[PDB]
Amino acid sequence: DIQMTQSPSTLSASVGDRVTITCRASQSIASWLAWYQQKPGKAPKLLIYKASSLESGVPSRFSGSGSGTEFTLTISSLHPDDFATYFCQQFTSYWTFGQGTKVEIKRTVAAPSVFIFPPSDEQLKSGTASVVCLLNNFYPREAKVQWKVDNALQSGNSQESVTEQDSKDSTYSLSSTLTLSKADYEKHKVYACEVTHQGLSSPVTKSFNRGEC
Amino acid sequence: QVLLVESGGGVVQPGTSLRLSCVASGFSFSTYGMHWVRQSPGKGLEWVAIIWYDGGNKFYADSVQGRFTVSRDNSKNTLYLQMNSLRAEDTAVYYCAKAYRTSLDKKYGMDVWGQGTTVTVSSASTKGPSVFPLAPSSKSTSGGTAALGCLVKDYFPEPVTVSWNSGALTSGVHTFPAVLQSSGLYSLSSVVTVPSSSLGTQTYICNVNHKPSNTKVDKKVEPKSC
Amino acid sequence: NVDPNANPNVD
Repeated sequence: DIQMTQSPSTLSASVGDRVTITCRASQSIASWLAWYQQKPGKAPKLLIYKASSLESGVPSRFSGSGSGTEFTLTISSLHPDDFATYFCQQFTSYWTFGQGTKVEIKRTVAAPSVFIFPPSDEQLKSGTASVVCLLNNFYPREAKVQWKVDNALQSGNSQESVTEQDSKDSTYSLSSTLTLSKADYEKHKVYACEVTHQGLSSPVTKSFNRGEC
Repeated sequence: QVLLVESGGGVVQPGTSLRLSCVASGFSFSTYGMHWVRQSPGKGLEWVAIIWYDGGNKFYADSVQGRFTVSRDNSKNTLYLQMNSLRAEDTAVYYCAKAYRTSLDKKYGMDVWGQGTTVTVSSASTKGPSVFPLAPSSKSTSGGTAALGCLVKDYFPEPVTVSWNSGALTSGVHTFPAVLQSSGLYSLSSVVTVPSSSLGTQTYICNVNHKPSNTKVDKKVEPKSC
Repeated sequence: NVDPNANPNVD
């Protein structure tokens, strides 16, 4: 019944930056606050216990503060190993966690390369059609992917998948999949995805005509 | 060094029972309280249960009360979580964690967690993937590099392994996280960026393996004339 | 009888 909320949900920063994360408890928890670090595929790791005490092996650049309802985690100088998600946890009344704050690498804006693949002849024979739009190596992660079938905006029939931020060049890649029945797909001509991104001065459309691929 | 090894997770149908184990080493297991914690995309980090060092006092989260029971066997250095009446909302990675060392404090958290074991609850049945090529063409190139790939569609459960040219091709490969469709089935795409000049003289085959269905498919990906 | 957040270890 003690709700922990963190802010921001995503924090973009560079190596060497000083970053701060805030955690807020819906009621007072004194100093019974723990800070955890987690990288994708790995368990959470305790960094700070009882608000301000670093655990053994944690570098001195980490520190925490707060007492009552407002808490803060601070990294004096961001290290390449520090990019991860950070959770706070109260341990006075059961154990409840915040929703996490992802510390993400902030690089210069990179426009995506947009590619489109028509459905395979094998799949079309089976009775369905999948059209795939590929946005490769972009930054930031936010991108608008709009499917248009003869310029009619598609809605509720597409799915997205985003990679983790690349450890080397810090870019994201995204794949959108539009699926229709064979009979629906055969009704229309122009299949296209419109991509809106910060690195594109105006939306970029990749398209093809059915039967001309 | 403290080591916690979860086990017992798997893919099961709703309404069933499943029992996770956590084996401890590198510290005196019989002298510490132990926790069960789970994590899912929908609910985040959720505390599940705690059990006292001697197996007496047990406390449970409201969301598992009446369905899950926690227990331990100190002679085996093992912590247990018996789950009953599993629902889809119980799907998560379940971690085991050791309570913080004794001090003068009156409140206690946790310090070390295990690696985690995955429990997937779903009424879907095992199904092999369909593997369709993502043909390179003029609409998947820009500036001398061409994108191609494979669509691994409508399979259950996770995971599938995807290699290229029997593992000989490892550069430029992007294998996207699988998405759980509203059907209960998963789908993913694996792409690779190659030189445009190579498409005429280099063969590209994606190799997909789905162990739950003993499925393995080799799909040659050929360019399209557009 | 106990606080669930109390010391769960030997004491």
